[PDB]
Order: sequence, then structure tokens, then C-alpha cells
Amino acid sequence: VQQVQKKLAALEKQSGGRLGVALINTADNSQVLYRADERFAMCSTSKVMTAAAVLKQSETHDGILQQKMTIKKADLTNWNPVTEKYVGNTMTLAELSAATLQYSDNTAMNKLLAHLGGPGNVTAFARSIGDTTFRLDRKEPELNTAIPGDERDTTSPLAMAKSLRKLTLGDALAGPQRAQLVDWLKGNTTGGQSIRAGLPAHWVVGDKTGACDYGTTNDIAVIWPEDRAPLVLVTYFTQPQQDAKWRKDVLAAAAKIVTEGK
Ligand SMILES: *C(=O)[C@H]([C@@H](C)O)[C@H]1CC(SCCNC=N)=C(C(=O)O)N1
Repeated sequence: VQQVQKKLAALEKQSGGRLGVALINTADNSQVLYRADERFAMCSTSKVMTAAAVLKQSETHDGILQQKMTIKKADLTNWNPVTEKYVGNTMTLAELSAATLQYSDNTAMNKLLAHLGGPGNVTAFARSIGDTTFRLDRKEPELNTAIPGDERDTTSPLAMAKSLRKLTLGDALAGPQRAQLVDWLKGNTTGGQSIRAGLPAHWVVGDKTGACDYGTTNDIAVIWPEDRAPLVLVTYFTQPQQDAKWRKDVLAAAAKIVTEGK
């Protein structure tokens, strides 16, 4: 453990940024923490809490995931990998949730936010599940500024690890909703060079990445090591320069360091 600690600290010092790690081993509830209580900009990883809020509604509102929303050229933002393929057409909340989680579509994120009534409702949802750290303040793309010292749109590695666990393995969501979130996370197409890169290839993973200003490179995941109890891992990383380049490789190394031998 203290060896895992020295390695993480060395990884951070060599990277020149600020690293935040929180790993929860559901086998014995043990934890590997590094700046786990410090706040980091979540940017794209905040889409998990947001999608989960929509899923929560579906527990009481029958067929809500089949409800349609119109996509218009005016809704488009700086990143619409999927939504731009539907200009002038409709997308269901499920499709929007999938586009948001698996391709990190910014316009889909804003569609979900509009449906939920704004980011304050996502924050409220987080509080309803016991997360008092999480906070969503803005919409896309402003929530990605990741300004140092700014608390807007941030959370701690540990708090996000606990909520991801509650949402994917716990009781924060009901069975069908819990299963849909896990499926969406496993279908993510943007995490190939992050947490997944530092893990044995056959291990099963569900995750949500994030890449924003100040070279902030994030990733939150649920890991199933073969037939052993799943691990919940959060690797957050931010740098001194506003225009810094992303370090998906730092998250891969943090991942390997804390999960090796698990
Ligand atoms: C989330 O933090 C941002 C924001 C614009 O919504 C998006 C952008 C990306 S693509 C980053 C790196 N890909 C290729 N070079 C992601 C993402 O999931 O990676 N989130």
C-alpha cells in the first residue's frame, strides 16, 4: 500500500500536474486514496450523474426514455458527434443519454439538462443519494473551463467513487435503471487510452471520460477483474497551463498502479 502511495506521488511529480485518485474495492471495502478529498473539475464525467437523474425519473414515469426531443442546428455546440446527425429531427431521451455517455456529445448533454430543468436539478439529485460534494453549476460547454481554485462544476475523487458505486452497484437506482447505466458505461467509445489502457485486456469495464481546459484529463470507472469483486475507480488530473495537452496516459498509469494484483 505504502508502495502504491509512493508510486502515485512519483507519478504526479513527474507529470507536473495535480492527480486525484480514489479506488474502492467492493471485496472488503478497502480504499486507495490520493488527494481523494480535494475538489477537481469533473467536466464530461458529470454526464454520469446527469444521465442517472434521467434514469431515476424513469422509475416513476413509464416510458419516459422513449420521449422525443427535437434537435435543431441552433442547439449544436462545439462537440456534436451524434446530435449533428439528427439536425431537424428527434432523438429519444435514451438515445440522447447514450450519445451523451458513449460519445460525450455536448448537445445531448444540454438536451438532458433542459429536460431536467437545469444543472441545479442534477445537484439536487446527487444530494438525494447522499452525495454532498458534487455540484453542477453550468451547461455545455461552459462547465469545462476547469479554472484552478474555482469550485463550480467540481467534486472529489472519493465522493464521485461512492456515487458511481451507489448508482451502478448499490441502490441509488432501481434494477432496470441500474442495468441500463451499466450497459451505457460499458459501451463507452472514448476511454481506450485511459483507465482501460492500464488494465489487463480481458477485464470488463464501464467508464466515462473527460477532457477539458487546463489539460484536465478525467475518467471514472467500474472494473470487474475476471470473477472477482468489482472495483470502483476515479482518476482525476489537471495541469497548470490553460492550454495544456491532455494526459490520458497518466490515468492509465494511475490505474495500473492501484489495480495491479487485484
Ligand atoms: C468533456 O470533458 C469534454 C467536453 C467538450 O464535453 C468532452 C470532449 C471529449 S474528446 C477528448 C479527447 N478525444 C480525442 N482526442 C471527451 C471525452 O469523453 O474524451 N469529453
